[PDB]
Amino acid sequence: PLQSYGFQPTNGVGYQPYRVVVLSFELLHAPATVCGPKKSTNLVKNKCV
Amino acid sequence: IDGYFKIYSKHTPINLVRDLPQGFSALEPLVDLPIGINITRFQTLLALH
Ligand SMILES: *[C@@H]1O[C@H](CO)[C@@H](O)[C@H](O)[C@H]1NC(C)=O
Repeated sequence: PLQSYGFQPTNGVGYQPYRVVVLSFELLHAPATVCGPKKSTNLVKNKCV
Repeated sequence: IDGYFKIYSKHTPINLVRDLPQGFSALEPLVDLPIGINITRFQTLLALH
């Protein structure tokens, strides 16, 4: 079933290897576990925030 | 709860080996895991002596 790719340094761009990574996001009626950290700020006291 | 397995705990001295300490308990959470898997049955896992 399998055949190898001729990934050679002499190939034109269309036949050069490309590394593909896909980040798939699963949003279910289940607890979320992979969150962005967002950006932090410094604490300011004695002012309206 | 909502896919999270939670474990709360506390430690209290025993006056009777086969019975409970008296007075009010007030246990605190240590473990809270977003698994998404149900529990209908509980088995205590014992170590062999
Ligand atoms: C938990 O219960 C839900 C609601 O019926 C069901 O869809 C799911 O398959 C159950 N999960 C397990 C691990 O039994």
